[PDB]
Amino acid sequence: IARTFYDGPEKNYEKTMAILQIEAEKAELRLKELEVRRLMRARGDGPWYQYPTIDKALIDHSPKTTPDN
Amino acid sequence: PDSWDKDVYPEPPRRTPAPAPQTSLPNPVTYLTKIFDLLVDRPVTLAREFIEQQHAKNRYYYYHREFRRVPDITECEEKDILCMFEAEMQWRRDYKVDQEIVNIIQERLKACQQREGESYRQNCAKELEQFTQVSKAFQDRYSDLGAHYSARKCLAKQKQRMLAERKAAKEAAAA
Ligand SMILES: CCCCCCCCCCCCCCCCC[C@@H](O)O[C@H](CO[C@H](O)CCCCCCCCCCCCCCC)COP(=O)(O)OCC[N+](C)(C)C
Repeated sequence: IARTFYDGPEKNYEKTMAILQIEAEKAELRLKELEVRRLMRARGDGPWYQYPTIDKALIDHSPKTTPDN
Repeated sequence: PDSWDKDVYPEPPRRTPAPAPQTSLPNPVTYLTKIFDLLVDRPVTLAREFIEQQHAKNRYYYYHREFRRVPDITECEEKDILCMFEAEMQWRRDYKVDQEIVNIIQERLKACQQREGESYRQNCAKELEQFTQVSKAFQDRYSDLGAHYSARKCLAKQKQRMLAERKAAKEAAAA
């Protein structure tokens, strides 16, 4: 029965080790992402949460019919 | 027989007396024993002889599995899942081996109580004391862990006990 239907314990053991590593990495990545989102939303210095401002390319820098703009 | 270790499963030298008949009457037990022997024990023995003749022709063996010693839960850092996994598997195997040790000691105790007859209260004191020592140790290690036990909870229990013992010894030294 053991020869025909199953494997040794080392296979399940090391598959479990691989599964555990994947899951623990995913967990720490999730926590880190939550912290990064908190900081990027509070500070606005990150690539995320960039709210539009006015394009400076719309300003007209030509003499404006009076000297003081 | 020699199949099992007589050091783990010991028994006394098995003193039995010799028959000292006191009457001319025939003992029906011995006649019944001869009848039983020559009607039951000889055919069974022959059948077993044939069975073992067929067994010897095809002889194959199996091997007890040996497990290395990996680092335990004390030398795993807090979030290292692989060290924790191997330590927890090792702790579980050790828990199973300790259960079997207590089982062996209990088997000794029971065999002694049965064997010693009317004198079990005095003749099985060493077996009882041995069980008491083993039971105390096993209780300290695993009792009150609950279901969902783990090596970390066993370590926390040990550390609590060690703190209490250290503080007791320290205040005894001030006495
Ligand atoms: C010797 C006589 C006395 C003792 C009898 C022993 C009893 C054993 C027979 C009972 C059958 C066992 C039930 C099947 C469960 C096993 C399912 C699965 O685990 O088996 C797979 C293997 O497949 C097997 O073939 C299972 C198929 C069994 C299907 C049963 C169907 C029987 C129906 C009977 C119909 C008969 C004719 C009908 C006439 C109308 C494993 O997949 P695999 O990927 O390998 O895993 C890797 C393991 N390796 C490395 C060892 C290869």
